[PDB]
Amino acid sequence: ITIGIDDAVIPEEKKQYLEEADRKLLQIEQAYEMGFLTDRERYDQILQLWTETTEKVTQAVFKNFEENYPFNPLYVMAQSGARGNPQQIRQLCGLRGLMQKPSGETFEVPVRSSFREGLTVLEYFISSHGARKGGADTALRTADSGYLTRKLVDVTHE
Amino acid sequence: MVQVDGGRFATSDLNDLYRRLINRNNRLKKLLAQGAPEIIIRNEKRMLQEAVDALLDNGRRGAPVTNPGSDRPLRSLTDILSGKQGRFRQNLLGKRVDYSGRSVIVVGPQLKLHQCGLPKRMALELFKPFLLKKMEEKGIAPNVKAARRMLERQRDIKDEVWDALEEVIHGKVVLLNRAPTLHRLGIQAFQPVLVEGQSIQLHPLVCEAFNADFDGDQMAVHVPLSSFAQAEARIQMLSAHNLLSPASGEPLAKPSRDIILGL
Amino acid sequence: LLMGVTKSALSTKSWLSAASFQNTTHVLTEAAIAGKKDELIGLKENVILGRLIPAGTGSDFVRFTQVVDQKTLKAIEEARKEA
Amino acid sequence: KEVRKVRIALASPEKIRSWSYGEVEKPETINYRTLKPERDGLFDERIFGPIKDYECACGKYKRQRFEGKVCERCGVEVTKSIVRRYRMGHIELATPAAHIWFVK
Amino acid sequence: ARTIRIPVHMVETINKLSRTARQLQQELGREPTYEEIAEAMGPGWDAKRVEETLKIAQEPVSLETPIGDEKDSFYGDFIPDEHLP
Amino acid sequence: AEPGIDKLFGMVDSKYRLTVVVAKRAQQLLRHGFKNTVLEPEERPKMQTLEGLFDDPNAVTWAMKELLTGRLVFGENLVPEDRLQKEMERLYPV
Amino acid sequence: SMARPVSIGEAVGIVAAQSIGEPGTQLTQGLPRVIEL
Amino acid sequence: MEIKRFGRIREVIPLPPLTEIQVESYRRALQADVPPEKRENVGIQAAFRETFPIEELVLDFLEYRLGEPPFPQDECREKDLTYQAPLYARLQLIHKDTGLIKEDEVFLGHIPLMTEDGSFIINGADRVIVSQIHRSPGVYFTPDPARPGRYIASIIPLPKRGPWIDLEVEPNGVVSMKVNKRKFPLVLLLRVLGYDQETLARELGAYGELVQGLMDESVFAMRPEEALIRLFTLLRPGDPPKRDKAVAYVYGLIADPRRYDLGEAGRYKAEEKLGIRLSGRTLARFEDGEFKDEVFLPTLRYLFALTAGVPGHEVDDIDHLGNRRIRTVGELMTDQFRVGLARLARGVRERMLMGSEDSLTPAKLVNSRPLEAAIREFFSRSQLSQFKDETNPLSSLRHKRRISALGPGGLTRERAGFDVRDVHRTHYGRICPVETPEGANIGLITSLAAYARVDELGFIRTPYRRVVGGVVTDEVVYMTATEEDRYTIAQANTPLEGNRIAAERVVARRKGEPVIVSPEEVEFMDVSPKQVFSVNTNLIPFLEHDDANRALMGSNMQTQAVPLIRAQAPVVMTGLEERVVRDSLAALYAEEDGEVAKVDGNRIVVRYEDGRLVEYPLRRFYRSNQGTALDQRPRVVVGQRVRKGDLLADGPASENGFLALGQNVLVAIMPFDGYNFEDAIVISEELLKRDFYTSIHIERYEIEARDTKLGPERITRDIPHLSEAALRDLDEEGVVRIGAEVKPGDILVGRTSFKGESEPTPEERLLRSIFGEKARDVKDTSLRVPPGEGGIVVRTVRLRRGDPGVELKPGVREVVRVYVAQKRKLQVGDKLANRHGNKGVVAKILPVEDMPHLPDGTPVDVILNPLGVPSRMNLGQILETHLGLAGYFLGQRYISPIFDGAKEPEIKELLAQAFEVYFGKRKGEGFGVDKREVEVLRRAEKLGLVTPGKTPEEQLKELFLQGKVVLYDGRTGEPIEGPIVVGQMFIMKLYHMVEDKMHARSTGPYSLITQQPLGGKAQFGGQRFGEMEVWALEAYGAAHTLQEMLTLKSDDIEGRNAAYEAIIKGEDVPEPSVPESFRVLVKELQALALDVQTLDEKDNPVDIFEGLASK
Amino acid sequence: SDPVRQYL
DNA sequence: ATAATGGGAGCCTCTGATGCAG
DNA sequence: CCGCATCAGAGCCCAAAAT
Ligand SMILES: Nc1nc2c(ncn2[C@@H]2O[C@H](COP(=O)(O)OP(=O)(O)OP(=O)(O)O)[C@@H](O)[C@H]2O)c(=O)[nH]1
Ligand SMILES: [Mg+2]
Ligand SMILES: [Mg+2]
Ligand SMILES: [Zn+2]
Repeated sequence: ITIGIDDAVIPEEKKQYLEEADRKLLQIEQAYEMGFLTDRERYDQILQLWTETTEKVTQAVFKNFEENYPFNPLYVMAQSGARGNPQQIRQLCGLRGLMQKPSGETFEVPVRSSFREGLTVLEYFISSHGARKGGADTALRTADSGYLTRKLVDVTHE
Repeated sequence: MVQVDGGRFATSDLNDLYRRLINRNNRLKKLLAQGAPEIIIRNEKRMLQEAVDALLDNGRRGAPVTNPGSDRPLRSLTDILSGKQGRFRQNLLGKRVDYSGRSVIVVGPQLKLHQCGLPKRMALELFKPFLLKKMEEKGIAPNVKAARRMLERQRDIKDEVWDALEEVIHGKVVLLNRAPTLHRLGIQAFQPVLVEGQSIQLHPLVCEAFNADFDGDQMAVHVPLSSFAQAEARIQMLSAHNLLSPASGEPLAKPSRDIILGL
Repeated sequence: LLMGVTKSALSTKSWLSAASFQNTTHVLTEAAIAGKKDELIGLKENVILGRLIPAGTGSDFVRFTQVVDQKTLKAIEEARKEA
Repeated sequence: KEVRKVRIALASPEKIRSWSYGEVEKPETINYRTLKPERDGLFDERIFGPIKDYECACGKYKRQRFEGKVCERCGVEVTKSIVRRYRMGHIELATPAAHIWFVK
Repeated sequence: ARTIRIPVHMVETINKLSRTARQLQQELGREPTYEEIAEAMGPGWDAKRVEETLKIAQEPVSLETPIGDEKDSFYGDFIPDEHLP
Repeated sequence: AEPGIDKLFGMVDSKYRLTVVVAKRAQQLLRHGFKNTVLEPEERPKMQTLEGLFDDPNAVTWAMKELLTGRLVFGENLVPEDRLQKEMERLYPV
Repeated sequence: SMARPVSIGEAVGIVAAQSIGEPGTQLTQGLPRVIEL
Repeated sequence: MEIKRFGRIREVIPLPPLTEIQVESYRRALQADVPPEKRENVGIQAAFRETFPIEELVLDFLEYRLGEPPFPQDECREKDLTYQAPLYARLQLIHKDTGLIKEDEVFLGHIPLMTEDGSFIINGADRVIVSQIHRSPGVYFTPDPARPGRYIASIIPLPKRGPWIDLEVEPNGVVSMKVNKRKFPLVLLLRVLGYDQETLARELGAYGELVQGLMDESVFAMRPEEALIRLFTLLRPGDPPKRDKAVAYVYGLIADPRRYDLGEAGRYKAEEKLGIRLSGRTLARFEDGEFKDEVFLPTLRYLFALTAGVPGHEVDDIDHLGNRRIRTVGELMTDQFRVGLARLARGVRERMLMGSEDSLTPAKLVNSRPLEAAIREFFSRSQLSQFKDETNPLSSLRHKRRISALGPGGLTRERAGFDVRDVHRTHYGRICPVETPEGANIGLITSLAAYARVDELGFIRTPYRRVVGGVVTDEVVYMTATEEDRYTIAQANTPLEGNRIAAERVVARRKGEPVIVSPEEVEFMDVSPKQVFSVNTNLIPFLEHDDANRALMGSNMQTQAVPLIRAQAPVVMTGLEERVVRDSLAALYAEEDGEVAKVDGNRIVVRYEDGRLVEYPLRRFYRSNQGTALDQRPRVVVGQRVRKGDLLADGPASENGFLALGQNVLVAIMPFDGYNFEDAIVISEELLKRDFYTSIHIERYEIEARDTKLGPERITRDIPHLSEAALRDLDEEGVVRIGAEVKPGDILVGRTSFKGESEPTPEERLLRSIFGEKARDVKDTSLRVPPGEGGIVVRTVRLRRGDPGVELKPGVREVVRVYVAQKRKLQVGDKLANRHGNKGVVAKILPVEDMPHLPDGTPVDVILNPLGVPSRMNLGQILETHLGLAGYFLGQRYISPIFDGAKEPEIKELLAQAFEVYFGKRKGEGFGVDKREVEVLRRAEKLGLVTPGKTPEEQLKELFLQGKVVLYDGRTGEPIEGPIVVGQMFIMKLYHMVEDKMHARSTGPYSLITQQPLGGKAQFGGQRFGEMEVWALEAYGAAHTLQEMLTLKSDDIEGRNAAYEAIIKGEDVPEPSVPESFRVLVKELQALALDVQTLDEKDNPVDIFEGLASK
Repeated sequence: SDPVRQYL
């Protein structure tokens, strides 16, 4: 068991799923500038489309592994529960997916790259907001939880 | 009021708070005997209250009393009793302890579930009183005082002392702790296996309950002293007797990582 | 009456428990007025005094248990079965 | 006997004095030259006990054959120095003062 | 003003040294030595005496003095008890 | 795992009572120099030194092993506490 | 932890409190809902 | 070896001088090299000009000067002195009454000087001043959270230079003003400025209900003077509203250009936002006897126009990096300088009201003590003045470029939440999004971006290239964040043919929002990918392939790399490792062209074209703050011809001028028998044999001998009751000889102290009489080696009193310092990491015969478990390994820039060329394919790795291009059942080493009041068994173990003493007694006048003081 | 509420 | 120990419980 | 009688702790 860069296998299905997503995205743009859908409605539709495309590419990653390469290292570690989960594996061989703005609302443009293909400085930066937000969430939680636990011990200790 | 190393004096804030109080009381006694007007006696009296107030709870009412040229409020009795740094949560519900040590942890695949790697240099200190007695029973030193004198210099330690220590720790356990201790398995009991080297060796199966990595984690060691403590540790606190989560009832010591991968 | 864990903790009969939790002065002033007695029922009280806590090997159920070997039980027993 | 209960209660001014071994009459702490405690000050040995075990301040009575004697010359009890952790003093206020806990 | 009480005249002498050094430092463009102060103070004063005077004038420091960022460390905590065996 | 730990938990109504019985038994043995033991010379726990085999010094090991034999009697209010002490120091001096 | 009847003397409240607190770290409502309750 | 660089991006400008944020800031403040008449009014000059003239008599400021430093830098570090210059000031005394003029130059003390690399020497220790981010002064408008249709206008000045103002509009309709947390109707203040009802109606009125809602008749019923008295009574109840007193308060609070300072940036931001021009930095003026408004009405005007929805009015985003500015060293120090100057002025006004209004000069009128203390206070106790990080050269360079939102004038660690910690869209190109602390400080402490520079106003600017039409110029524009938002900025990697944009659609940003745009719309373009990241982040090759959370650890850990004696630069670099050594100043370069005259271990002499024979001494084995050895080694030979700027000596952790934080090792990625578990690392004993990962460390020991009231401490070779074996390595005077090995317990410096009145107890007296040896006058206080420490004695410094140049603190006769060095081989428990955030502790060192090895006999160096990769998502290490394989056999190193790098096909080309050397050698040497290579090849085609039906050579090459090789287990000789990834990786030995961290205590020092063990290794502390540990013992029901922790192992004094005696006697430990910290608690409640009583079952008192506290 | 102000 | 001297300087966020207020 | 507001209380553990 090892990991080389070629062990992150871009599924052939990916290019197909990406072409499908762009024609869908174009159809939603025609309905905006023509006044068929609002700004709210257009953004809601874009995020939903990309959610489904992500799921699509994941199943493709795991199908390609199971059928044509069942002993692939990433696959083996993830499936056995030794390490890895679908979303991390999807980011290695798939697309990175939707990233979040500093606020909480999601960027419409996703990261099409995978860590095997490599990101663009702009994609890298877009992703950083969520990274930082996660770290701050976690930091303030360990403190809130710590306090909670102490309350609990004090109320039940007798 | 203590003389530190350098001959300098270090003193508790309470002394300055009392001194303020004593002065105002004394001046008040003098002003009364000398028959000052009520406005003056009134100012002295109100200053006296404020001085009492800072001594008991400083900052509670009004401006905090401070030492000159410092913003630090002086530490009053209320501050001593209460808070994270207060008497209760610092010295009363928890304490620093003797017979304890700490080092970096390292994985020990070869260990049985009930064992740990313990650096020999750590073990000699933790069991130091025991080692002295054993050094007298056999013969490495004439008496307890000479034996202690020999361990002080590291080059004065002969090789028979290491075998002597092995006899001491037979069948005994030590406690391993890794902070944070979130549930009762942050502490478990292990039979120590003496090792050369500066690292603590931890059994692979317990890393989850401890949330331990080898990215540089350190753990603390404790020595239960009495027969009662040792009995509690070996029966109740031993790693091998705690295999299931008290929370879910599910297995806690279970395959992970390489073990799953291999099977 | 339903109260959250913090308030509930502060309301326990034991004033050593409450004052070591939080609101230390408030707990202590109300306790001192009342002339309150802590019966040392729970864990925190005994921890503070350094006592043997009322759980595990310290529970009164197991605390007083005796051990004696048969080579001694019968020996002691024969001498006393007489006047 | 064994401790089964802990009571906490208000202290009368009489009782505060029932604890006290002396009135601290002076803001002085320790003498700048001798470094010994100032008489009637915050560290006075005549109030709170001897600095050295079973040894008085001026050194007329220096060992444990006398325990409980109070030296006539310097006024210090001959006992264990540990008592400086236990024995209380008091200050006699000219006008009464409220205890802030019971106000604020 | 001092935790360790000082005779009123002695405080005055010390203050003289303060002024003196402050003058000496203002003309010399640098801190004076014990000897430069001992000369400036006149007869009876050598460098040894200037030092002893300063030793006496040192005020104690709080055991509760903070060390570091986090307000969770006291100076007194690093001081062993040398009295009890 | 301690040898035969499952059977030991079997003998008691509360796991903590096992610890009490074991701990008290180990103290009895240490004070009296092991000569009150119910074990037989070949059942005695042994420890391998560089010299060779010696008696296991650890009384907690001894106490659990003795318990497994069945030769020990455990319970509450079996005998006045002081009287036991005199009878044991009479049978097995210090 | 022993998959068998609890022993008299087990300090059960503390175990209850540790069991509830330990997962707190990894809760993403989230932990605020737990505290609200 | 050859160095092959990839990447097509042509960077038009080099990285700016990296410490310039420090060096340039302080130079701007001091202006020491500027002639006084030519000084601009800024920094120190501006501080003086602000405090003077001092009115009564008038004392006026002429000019200042800075002298030369009394002692050089090396000398200051040696003697524990501050590196500083004497400051003098020319002052002229004037008499407003008389005409008298006396002028003199008064000495204000010393000011610390910054070294060449941007740091300070404060009392012998090197220090750094960290820049502070904060809110820029100005006028901001934010939406009011309570009322969804109303807004609050906040006027914020520079910190501590005035109050915060709030202009909320209350529900009643009148516009309210908030000052020092107190509110009143704003109309009243407007009347004081001399405004009339007409002006407010005519100026605004356009807003029907709002301008009329501000109007209150009662206020108008009074001239501007009467309204001023009315307001003052609102702000200061009980203070008599004297007309000169009211003016004084309002002037000092609002109009005084001494007590109220908007920034220079505040002025620009206010002028730019409200579209007005400010005559000064104050909100109003006192002119022709009354008050004249400047700011207030425009701020009110903007607020009302915004509430309506008038074009051109927006709310301000307060985290935008245009409204957030940096306070650098000069500014931080100058603020503290301004405080010290104002205190000195207090002394002046007070001295001008006492001792005779005539016989006074400026030298007697000025006491400089307040000024020296303020500056000394900042440089020694500020929480922006930090102990220098000089673990390796990158440590300090990074430290100087750090930005803190904490400190004196900023958030508390508790007082901070998400909006501030976020990565703002404007951080692009300015503040690194990666390099931040993990944990509580996340987002507060950051690092300056590589191409960023701080302008004069304190805003961070970042470079972009102009694009006109479709042609990209070479003109670079540094932009602030607000100015950047105006244009459409294309990405730096967008395709170019020549200077022309070669793509029909380009990737660009408009206000940070990514957008696809045609080349006709492109106004600017990014200079480089490097401009987005910090210096540490820019050192991570294949960064585009790493998940950010792990990339962070890569950055931060390079800071922690320990300098190795064999240190090498990585085989895969990014091209910045050259610049870092040069800007760090660790490395030595040639001033002009010349010829090398002499080369030594201690020095290098160069003969230049000028003819001058410049001699460069080399720093050899100097101990840094963190104890790593800073040492420079000669890189040139006698007679070598050098050009200008060529390398002379390598600094620490540098190899031929490239940053060397670690070593390049041959790594195999595979589990190994559980020694790899959970990030632990297995290493070959070959690493120690060849001294890879060995580093030098020096610890300094110090001891004072001082005068006591009992007699002098003496440092002597004569120490009571010690054998000559115990003193052999000590010199005549009692100091250990230079070049001796010292181990724990050994004497470093012998010292005696006079025995206290503890003058031996009668017990010791009788014993002493038996042996016929008088109890000695002195006791043995000798300085000894702490447990676990030791090494070779490399130096001794001895400083007595009465020796030239030295005076110690009062009472101290002499100080002896001993410097002890140690060579540290890598060992089990030391910590390693690479640049991608893979980090781990050494769990196993195998002898070379157990190591997995290549078919040709070469063993691997490090074995890393693959389980660390998939969840962590840091793949740069994988690509790094592959390119590292090619370079191992081709004998080359690479430069792969970030985001413009070596890509997969190109790595493959190189890997094929390598295979030829790994295999073609073999076929010529007369060996064919191995039996085991076939067995592995079988397993590999079952995996789909190789195509079935090819020769063994074709299949091995197919694997080699996937970066996998056949690997034999050294234990069995049998192959690993699969092909394994093998290559060269750059791995560093971090600063966390077991030798430093292992600690244990039986008994030891106790605390004074609590009688509990002390803390920390240096104090021989006990471990803290805290609140949560007690819970664990409680849940287990281990009552006696817990009680031991609570009594015998801590503060139960009778118990802890008795227990030790029992163990040394072989008896069992006694039942514990009352813990002493409980008795402390009881007495403390008595001191609060509370009666705490321990009672028995009969409710009778129990005495836990055993009669000692009752009379 | 301010002891100086009261006294003044 | 004796010209006369007359009123001060200074600066986060949550939840919970108690006192003035349309 | 009901809301508002003002005040006072809390806000993870251990190790380092370069004064
Ligand atoms: N309370 C507290 N605990 C910390 C802190 N920093 C680190 N820890 C400990 O560090 C551990 C981090 O473990 P991780 O490596 O992230 O464990 P993981 O979830 O398996 O993550 P991966 O190894 O990537 O899978 C936690 O389990 C904590 O116990 C801190 O600042 N505060
Ligand atoms: Mg870890
Ligand atoms: Mg982990
Ligand atoms: Zn006497």
